Amino acid sequence: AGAAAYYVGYLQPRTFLLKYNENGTITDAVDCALDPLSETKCTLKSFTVE
Amino acid sequence: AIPTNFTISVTTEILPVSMTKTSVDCTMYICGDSTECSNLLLQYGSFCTQ
Ligand SMILES: *[C@@H]1O[C@H](CO)[C@@H](O)[C@H](O)[C@H]1NC(C)=O
Repeated sequence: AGAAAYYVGYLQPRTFLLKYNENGTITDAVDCALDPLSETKCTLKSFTVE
Repeated sequence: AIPTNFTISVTTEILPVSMTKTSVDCTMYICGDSTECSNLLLQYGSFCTQ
């Protein structure tokens, strides 16, 4: 056999908060419903919380 | 007319200082526990952020 590896994950219905930069490429995302911090980011619609 | 005596009157006055703090969850108030409704509520998320 060769020397290649692959990984398999399963999509699930989730809410996400994506960030489109100036040039129009998604540079970052937040997984709403991952943890309380991401939950607050989801609720407040921001990637930073004071 | 000049007073010749006095009384020491104690008056009680009540002032409300605060009221019950309250918080509201849009998702479970409007779209109680159904995912189909909550998906439709994403486009109105800004309103809840208000
Ligand atoms: C965005 O594109 C411009 C050229 O069109 C380039 O100068 C700039 O470095 C790019 N910035 C990012 C964050 O990609």
